[PDB]
Amino acid sequence: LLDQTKDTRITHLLRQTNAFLDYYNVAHRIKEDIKKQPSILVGGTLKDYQIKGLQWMVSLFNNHLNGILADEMGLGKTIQTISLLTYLYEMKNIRGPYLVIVPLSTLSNWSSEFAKWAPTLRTISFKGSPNERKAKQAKIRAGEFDVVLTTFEYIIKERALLSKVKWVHMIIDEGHRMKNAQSKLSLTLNTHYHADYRLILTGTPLQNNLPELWALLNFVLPKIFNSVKSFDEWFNTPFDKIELSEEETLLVIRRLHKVLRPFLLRRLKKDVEKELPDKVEKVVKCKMSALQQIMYQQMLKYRGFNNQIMQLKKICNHPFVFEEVEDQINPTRETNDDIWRVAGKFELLDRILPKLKATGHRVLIFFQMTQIMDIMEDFLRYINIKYLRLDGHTKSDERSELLRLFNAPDSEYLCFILSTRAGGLGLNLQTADTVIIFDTDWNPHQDLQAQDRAHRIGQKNEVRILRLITTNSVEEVILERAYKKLDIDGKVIQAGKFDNKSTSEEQEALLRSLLDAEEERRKKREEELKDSEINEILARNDEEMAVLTRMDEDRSKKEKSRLREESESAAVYNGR
Amino acid sequence: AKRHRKVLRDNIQGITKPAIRRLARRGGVKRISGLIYEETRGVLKVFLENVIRDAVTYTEHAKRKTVTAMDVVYALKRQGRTLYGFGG
Amino acid sequence: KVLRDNIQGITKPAIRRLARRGGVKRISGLIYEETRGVLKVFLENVIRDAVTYTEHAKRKTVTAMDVVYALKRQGRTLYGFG
Amino acid sequence: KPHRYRPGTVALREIRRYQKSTELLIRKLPFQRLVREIAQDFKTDLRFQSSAVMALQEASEAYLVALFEDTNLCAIHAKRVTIMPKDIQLARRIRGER
Amino acid sequence: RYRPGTVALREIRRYQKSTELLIRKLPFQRLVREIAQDFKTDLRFQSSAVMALQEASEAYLVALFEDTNLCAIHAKRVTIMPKDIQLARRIRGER
Amino acid sequence: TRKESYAIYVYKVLKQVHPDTGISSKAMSIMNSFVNDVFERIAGEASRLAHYNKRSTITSREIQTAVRLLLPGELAKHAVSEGTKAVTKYTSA
Amino acid sequence: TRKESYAIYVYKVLKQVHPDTGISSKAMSIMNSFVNDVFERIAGEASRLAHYNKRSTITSREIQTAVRLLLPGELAKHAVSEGTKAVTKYTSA
Amino acid sequence: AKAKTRSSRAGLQFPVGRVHRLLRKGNYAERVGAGAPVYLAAVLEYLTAEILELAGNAARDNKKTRIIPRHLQLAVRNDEELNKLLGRVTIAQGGVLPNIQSVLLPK
Amino acid sequence: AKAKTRSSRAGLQFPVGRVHRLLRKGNYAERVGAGAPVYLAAVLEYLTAEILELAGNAARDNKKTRIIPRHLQLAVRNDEELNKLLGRVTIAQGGVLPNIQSVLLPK
DNA sequence: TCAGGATGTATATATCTGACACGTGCCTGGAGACTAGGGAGTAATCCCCTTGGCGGTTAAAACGCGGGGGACAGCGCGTACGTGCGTTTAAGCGGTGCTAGAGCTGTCTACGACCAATTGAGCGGCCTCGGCACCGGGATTCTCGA
DNA sequence: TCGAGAATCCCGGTGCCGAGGCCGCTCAATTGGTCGTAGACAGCTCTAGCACCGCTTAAACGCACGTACGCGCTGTCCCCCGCGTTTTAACCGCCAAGGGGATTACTCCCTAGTCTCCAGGCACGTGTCAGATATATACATCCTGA
Ligand SMILES: Nc1ncnc2c1ncn2[C@@H]1O[C@H](COP(=O)(O)OP(=O)(O)O)[C@@H](O)[C@H]1O
Ligand code: BEF
Ligand SMILES: [Mg+2]
Repeated sequence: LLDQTKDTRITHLLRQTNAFLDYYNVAHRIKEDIKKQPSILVGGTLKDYQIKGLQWMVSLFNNHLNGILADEMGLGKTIQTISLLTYLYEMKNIRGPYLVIVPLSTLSNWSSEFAKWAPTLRTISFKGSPNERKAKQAKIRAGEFDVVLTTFEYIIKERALLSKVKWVHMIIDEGHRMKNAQSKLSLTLNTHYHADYRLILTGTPLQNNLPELWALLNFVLPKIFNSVKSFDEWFNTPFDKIELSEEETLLVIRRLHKVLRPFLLRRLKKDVEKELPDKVEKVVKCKMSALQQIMYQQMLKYRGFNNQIMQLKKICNHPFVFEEVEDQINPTRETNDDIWRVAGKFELLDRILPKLKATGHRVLIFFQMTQIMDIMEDFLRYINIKYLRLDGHTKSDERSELLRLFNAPDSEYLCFILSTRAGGLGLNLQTADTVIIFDTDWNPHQDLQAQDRAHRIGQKNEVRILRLITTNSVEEVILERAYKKLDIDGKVIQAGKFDNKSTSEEQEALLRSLLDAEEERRKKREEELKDSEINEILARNDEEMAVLTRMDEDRSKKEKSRLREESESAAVYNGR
Repeated sequence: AKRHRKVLRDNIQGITKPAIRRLARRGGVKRISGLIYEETRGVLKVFLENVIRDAVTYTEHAKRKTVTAMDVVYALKRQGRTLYGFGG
Repeated sequence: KVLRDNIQGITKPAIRRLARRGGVKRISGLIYEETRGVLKVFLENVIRDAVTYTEHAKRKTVTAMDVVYALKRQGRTLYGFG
Repeated sequence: KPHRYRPGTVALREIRRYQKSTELLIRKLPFQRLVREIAQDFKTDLRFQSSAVMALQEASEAYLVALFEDTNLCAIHAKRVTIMPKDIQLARRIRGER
Repeated sequence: RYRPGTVALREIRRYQKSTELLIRKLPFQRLVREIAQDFKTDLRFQSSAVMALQEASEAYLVALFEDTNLCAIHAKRVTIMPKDIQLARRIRGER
Repeated sequence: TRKESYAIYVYKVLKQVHPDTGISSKAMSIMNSFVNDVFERIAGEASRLAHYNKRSTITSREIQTAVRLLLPGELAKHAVSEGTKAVTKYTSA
Repeated sequence: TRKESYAIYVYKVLKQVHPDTGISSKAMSIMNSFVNDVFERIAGEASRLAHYNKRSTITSREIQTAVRLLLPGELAKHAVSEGTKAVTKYTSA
Repeated sequence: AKAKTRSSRAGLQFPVGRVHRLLRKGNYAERVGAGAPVYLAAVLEYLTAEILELAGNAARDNKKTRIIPRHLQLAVRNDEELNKLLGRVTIAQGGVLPNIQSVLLPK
Repeated sequence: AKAKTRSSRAGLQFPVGRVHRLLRKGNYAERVGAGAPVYLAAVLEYLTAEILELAGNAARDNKKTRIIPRHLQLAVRNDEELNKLLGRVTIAQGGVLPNIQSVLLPK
């Protein structure tokens, strides 16, 4: 049907190659591979993956072609950029001017791998007040430098300057941040004049709905920018499961793979190592308290606006996020024993903390913003387990400073708070272990985005992940919809996982086995309070099962209970 | 403070001493007494209640949940102060 | 028959009485002429509106209804005369 | 010596007296001749009903009473018990009549 | 340092010169929403409506400060006082 | 020529509120002009509300909203109460 | 849905008075609300004049008197002049 | 059948029929509903009943059994809400509420 | 025959037909004459021509070839008669005429 | 009175963009043509309310004349507000995710316009009679010089 | 703190013209029927409104300090009030002429209404320049000292 895109877009590949300046051959026609690193790279270990990926992107370079990196995480996009420029322009020596743009969450990091992992290529950053910039682009106003390392909004404010000069090869990170082409960032990147070579780095493709596949491949490529309105009906594959999966899923998705092979590149951690300790992913469940649970039927019965979604997420996390509720509960608002006795998250939290500090293993936790992190700070300060804090409104100084404060292995603090949106891209850690997520992924790409910050190349520990959810609430329905979406892109990105070298048999292997997984969760579609069950998560060996029995003579043995006037009064004040 | 915010001054206080100061500078006022601010906030609250009750009345009559620009224009013209440029 | 100096027919004690009713305690000697000017302006307005109504109806007589429609026309409603 | 009231007492007694009754404070014939003179400049040879002249007298007297109320408010705001022309034209300037 | 009263006049010319809106959006919008809560709960506002209330409110306060300035100057004082405001609102008939 | 007025009706209401009190003719004229005034106000506001919402029929709802616009506060509340009761009893029987 | 306005007409008159000068969209909206305002004023006064004199037809005379009521002084004189000339030329040809 | 007045159905003393006629011939809208004259007549009855109530109270306070325009002036202006409604009204033969500014009184 | 617009007969740029429709459906009177839309449209043309004339003069004085609401504020308030007509109007984005009381200026 | 500096304000050139001016397909409202009928114009008559005059009464206005209190100028004190600087802090702008209700359509039906028949509520003319204006006298109260 | 005394309230008596009830006499309000149609209700689309956070930076806030002006006090003088006397024009009551409002009878022609036909104007695009912004440079003005 559309194979006019097959032959016509192959001849169109000739159009990019010659006219602009098996898909495994005609698109890749200029060939090379080298398993030796560029001579500029210093202080690093050479694995197999960034070789094939290295000369793969170099194969995109020689042919004058763009690309996207579809890989999992931890494969060192930074390494491929460093070795990229240092190898390429170790040969040609042009070496600049070249632009790289990254999230502000990690900026001085990228400069830190621009420090130890290679010298001789300078960097222009942008941070802080306009004064330091005045020094920087006032000195370099004449345009002499190897590389500019900048961030998002500084091409929006500094687009009046840095877009005047000519550019060649730009590096933009986290394509999910790019997302829509209607956003001002996109249409203002056309105000940026032109840079011949391009690229996009991402830890995961776009939203499950995927109308913006347009926007993506428009900013990524000359291919489809002619006809904007085309593929919206051709997206019907994702939205008689055998026959509908066949026509829709099998037809349209076979077409998507047929077209999209020589662009995205994805691998795994088990492919490069197998040192990944487990699947390292679990979940848990929790209970509620009647005094809080009445807010479900009463406050859901209030039906003022937008609360029905906002009300339940808070009350299962904190009652105290509401000002009037926290005021009527206690006037004194001093640190109290009943702060952690109002919900079950703090009860089981007070259950795990003695075993957390006991085992000596640390924990990462993700949160909602504003009052949630504040109250969690109040609890971790209440039982006095020291913690770092991080979030969107903090400066870059203590952003990098706190990042360095983590890197000390002598650390006496185990847990600490980090923002899903702000800090999910904010760190790169080989030494972490345990992860916890309250928010339950309003987008799955954010939870899997910040999720991989635990398991990393050279992980000497064993990762365990926990999703803390309470029963009889809207949040486990949000988890329902969450892995519903994980299936929605499960026909897209989990279809995109077998595409690296354009294999053959593995796609139907993941169709039969993975299809048994989506059928398994078709069964899934339609307690742990005792010490042993909670011991099972963090044990990972019998040795930890034995050493956690020392915490059973207090939490259980112990030489009040969880649970009215606050319910009636709460109903009075919340009736506004 | 840092543990719990308690940073809320409500709203009508969100109209700032420099704001009212600027509104007086436009009117031709040279020097301002220190007590003008509370009275100005009171007057502003009065006028806003008077206009908003009418706009909400026109909104409820049409059986709509959205307060549009035409409702506010008909409330201002309703009270004798005509406004142009937003429709009418 | 040209009529002139009839606004002087308004007497100093008259305006004085109006101020006594208005709550004024002591009156300056310069209030009078100004008050006559203001009253003359007001009467020019109301009378030009009423006479306009009378001209539109092709009538030679100015009815009290025309005066009421002129006052209500200016925004001051007068009850009791129709 | 002939008994005389302290200045300002007769004025207050007149305030209570005239504020007590409904009496019209302007004499008919002069006001009527004034209305006719003012009406001569618009259309000549006009007829006036008595109730019309009475209407203009009601509206005029009430308007001047209110004007002297606001003028009194201005004079008292100036810390003076004597109204002045600048108080009148001030009130007419704030009302928006000029 | 400038003599007191010069900066005030330069501000008078500056703000009387331009059309700029003198009240910040978000605080005024939250105020409008708070005042509207007491009438009907869960209301939706268009941006042009809030802009309308800002236009009418700012213009009304500018006129009020003009008449208040007239009162203060009539009192032989260059400093407006609350009694000048409530005097102007008393003469206009708003109270 | 017969010129109708509200005189006898204001008289009846007066005899309901104060059976022992009479009313002068001039005060009756003031009451007449008052009833005509308020009538023209409510009818005018009803016409405006009917025109802005694009409807050709004046119903009790437009008169109700007009009363709520014109009459401040308790006059509006008690007025809407009495009127709603009157339409209620009217259509009920 | 087609919402008509006076925009193109104010544009034509602007090109008659000042051929070299353009107008912003916001100023065009202000002119539109102005024309609608004055229109509703003259039409309302014409309705009142037609009702008080007991006539069911609005003619050029009622519009003329309404213009003489609303527009002060020279605006009324020149307005009545231009309008009378327009009706003259209209019915003459 | 014997015709019963619509004013007697709703229990109103005012001419619902006359109000209906005035709404039809008043050039207000093109069509008039069936509840408009009843509701409007009721509102007018409430307002008239209130103003005549205050007028009767003032007349009783002045030791006069016949209401005069002075009693309407006092009855209105002494009430806050009716003063807010009628603030633009000039009542014939009304007079002025007795008032003296406290600063003008001797001491 | 070829239909000729009534606006072109009287020499008016405004839609005499549209004004006639608005007078018919505006619930003003029951019947509308044949001279009302022509005369009224002419009056509106005079007013619009004047206000746009003053606005153009102010725009030319400010060295701007595009009329802005500020030029309407100045063009109106600087004229006496249009200020008397529009005195109750609040123009959006209008601003205020530059003014300082002579007593406030230094000496 | 008059020169020098620092700040804000105006002017000249470059540049860069988002709102404005113009062309286009289309469709619904405006123009033409024809007809009926009822409202407005127009002649004729009736009467009542306006205008004009005159004369007698007298409350009210004009004119003057003391004098006491308030408007107004001057002067001095103290404190409250302008002004500038370092420090926070939310406003502004952007960007994501959801979905409630604005906006339009399509039926379909109760509801109001309209005309014929009928009659009783309200009104104009017409009678009482009593609540209130007016007055005359006495008791009481509030103002002013001892 | 108190009497002389001038103004005011109170009470009893008297005369009158408007309030209040009655009675024909309509003509508009009520009832009974139709007939077309505005909007009530259900359904569908999809736009803008809602919440929230990230991130930067112009504005607000707190504070130190000076001096400009608000306000209290005093003295001066002038001018407006309280009262007596004198004059005049309002007022009331009556009488008379008449013309302009009010109505009714007759007629005609201007506009509502409907049908037919088409182009003036409107949403949607396209290009494109007026001016808003930025940099550089010079003039107006205040504040200081001389
Ligand atoms: N050969 C290697 N030896 C040691 N560490 C490595 C090696 N390759 C990658 N890493 C680790 O990977 C991290 C960089 O990965 P990163 O650029 O964050 O990947 P991505 O950008 O795909 O998430 C570094 O912190 C580094 O410690
Ligand atoms: F290396 Be991943 F971007 F934490
Ligand atoms: Mg990365």
